[PDB]
Amino acid sequence: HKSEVAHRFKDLGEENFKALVLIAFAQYLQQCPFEDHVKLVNEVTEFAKTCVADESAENCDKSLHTLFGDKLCTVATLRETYGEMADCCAKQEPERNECFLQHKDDNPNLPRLVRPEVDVMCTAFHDNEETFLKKYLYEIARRHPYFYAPELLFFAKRYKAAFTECCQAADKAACLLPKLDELRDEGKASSAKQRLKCASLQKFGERAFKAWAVARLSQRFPKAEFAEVSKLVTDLTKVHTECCHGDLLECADDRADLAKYICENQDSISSKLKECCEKPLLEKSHCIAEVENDEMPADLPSLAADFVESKDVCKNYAEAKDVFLGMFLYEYARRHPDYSVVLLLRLAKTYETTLEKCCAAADPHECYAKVFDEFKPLVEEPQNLIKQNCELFEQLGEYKFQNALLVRYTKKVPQVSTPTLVEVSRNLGKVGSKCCKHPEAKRMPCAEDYLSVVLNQLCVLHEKTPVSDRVTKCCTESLVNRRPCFSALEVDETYVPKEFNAETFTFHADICTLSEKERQIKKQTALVELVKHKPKATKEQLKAVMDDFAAFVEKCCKADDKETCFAEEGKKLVAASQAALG
Ligand SMILES: CC(=O)C[C@H](c1ccccc1)c1c(O)c2ccccc2oc1=O
Ligand SMILES: CCCCCCCCCCCCCC(=O)O
Ligand SMILES: CCCCCCCCCCCCCC(=O)O
Ligand SMILES: CCCCCCCCCCCCCC(=O)O
Ligand SMILES: CCCCCCCCCCCCCC(=O)O
Ligand SMILES: CCCCCCCCCCCCCC(=O)O
Ligand SMILES: CCCCCCCCCCCCCC(=O)O
Repeated sequence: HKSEVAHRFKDLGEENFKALVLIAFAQYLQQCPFEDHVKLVNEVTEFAKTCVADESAENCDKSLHTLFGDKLCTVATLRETYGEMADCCAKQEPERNECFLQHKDDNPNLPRLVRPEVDVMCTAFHDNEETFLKKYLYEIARRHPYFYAPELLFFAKRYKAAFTECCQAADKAACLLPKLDELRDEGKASSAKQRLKCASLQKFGERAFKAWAVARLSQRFPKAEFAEVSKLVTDLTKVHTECCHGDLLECADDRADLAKYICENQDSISSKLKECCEKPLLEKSHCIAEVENDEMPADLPSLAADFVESKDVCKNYAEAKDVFLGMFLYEYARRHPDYSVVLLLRLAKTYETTLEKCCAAADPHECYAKVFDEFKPLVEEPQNLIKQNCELFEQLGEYKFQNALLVRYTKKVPQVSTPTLVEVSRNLGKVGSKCCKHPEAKRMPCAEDYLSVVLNQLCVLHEKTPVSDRVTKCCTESLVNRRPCFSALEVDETYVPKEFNAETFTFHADICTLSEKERQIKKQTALVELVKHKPKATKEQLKAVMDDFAAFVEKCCKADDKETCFAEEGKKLVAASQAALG
């Protein structure tokens, strides 16, 4: 139209508009105080109301970037607090915004956000609901400069909902706490996937990304024509390139147009897009990106017809390699919603290696005639891992299951830091209780989703303070061999056991007076240290000690003079245990 703000204000709503503007400013001016951002918000909202009333009013013709950039340069302490960034204000708009993007500190040094007591939170919420939500919308956004703004809004509303429901509940904490812990994890996971998708698009390039997308989109929209999926994969590539660059406005419009395109062609893509297409602007694309897989056509041919048997396969492949390979993916992915995306990529990659060496020899048709038998071991490997590990988790519980993984991984990379091992294992455990809950049909996709962030988390840490070549190998390998590389790690035969430290195995009464989470972590910590000291301990020998300890604790956290029990009996435990572990 004639006025951008006016238009955005109208099909967004005053409430949503003010929240997004706050997020946007908090993501650039990460150092300014809350009271300051609220003022800017009010000022931009007022200005916006002016344009809604009269599209010809002053400045209402200016573009969003221009308007956004002029207000940013308004801040007086800009140069004194942000330094270089202030020199951005000296350039012509096109470069000005580009300049601002370059200075968006992805990770500032702000104190960790501490969760206050349920009672102080609930009371604050009742006293002033609005500033309570905005204050935290602000604290989160400033710490996560690249989190796509609208999604952050979606999390804000889920937090408001948890307070509404829980602050009225009889037992506040039993209600609110678990919901908040739930929100945090999903929030941190969403943030990790976002950063990951951008990282991958930079390291491995466009082709790899497009392949991941074709597979993913084909499972989702199995009824769509290949030309339709290619079309969407193309736009999705543009969309994420821009969104990764960090330009919110640019990102938002590309996503909007795409969401618009999909809904208008709704019948030619998926039947399950009905709901999502009914929702308002702000929510369309979010919904679509999360929609359930549609049902695959009941009448689908065998892949071997067009990709193995049919002579002249090499003719179609040489005609246009990636297109053909893309069609392979499309066809294979839409018949297998139960496969993880990387598995599909492994299959596609195997096919490529085959067609490459087979199309350059005597009788092609017979060289690549087998290929589908190449897939079997590839498909079964992740499947066996899934059932083996889920069975085990059903036997032991989440906690005792975490302990098993703990012993297994400490033995494979004893060089890693204990607190790192404890965290990684605990998270591997969660993926276990989250995913083993699903029918075998939705398991592999479930693990892939969660395992991808945990493995990326693991790598980043390790990147900071490297400790094992093996870990570095897997972490720098192709994103398709990442998990398989960690799966292939074997017990470290080299490792020289840590020498005994009396303290490391000394326990007091505090452990009795602690919470579940903290008790476990205390126990789990001693367990990693144990294995590092005697890495040759048998699952049996080890289980023997864990049983004595299990009791030992009990005996002392139920005995009169606890101070000495943990000291007299502790002497015994440690001494005996060492005797049994040689
Ligand atoms: C994590 C996801 O599976 C999101 C999905 C996707 C598919 C292929 C490559 C990357 C991401 C996805 C979107 O990011 C999206 C954004 C705007 C509009 C529609 C969208 O649809 C989608 O399926
Ligand atoms: C999350 C975006 C919306 C802001 C509302 C958050 C309100 C809950 C406050 C708790 C946040 C502290 C994070 C944590 O759980 O450790
Ligand atoms: C438009 C179609 C583009 C898709 C290209 C298909 C390529 C399949 C190869 C598998 C990719 C594995 C990733 C990699 O090795 O880089
Ligand atoms: C200075 C004007 C600030 C305007 C704030 C940006 C507008 C956000 C619109 C996002 C629309 C949702 C699109 C989508 O992701 O599906
Ligand atoms: C499923 C819960 C158990 C936790 C252990 C994860 C086991 C799944 C491993 C398979 C990973 C699928 C991704 C891939 O294809 O490599
Ligand atoms: C904290 C560093 C220790 C590294 C632990 C490796 C993480 C294991 C992830 C691989 C999951 C597949 C399960 C398996 O095959 O073992
Ligand atoms: C040689 C030192 C002997 C002491 C060993 C301490 C035992 C550490 C493992 C504790 C974990 C037990 C598992 C549990 O019951 O939760």
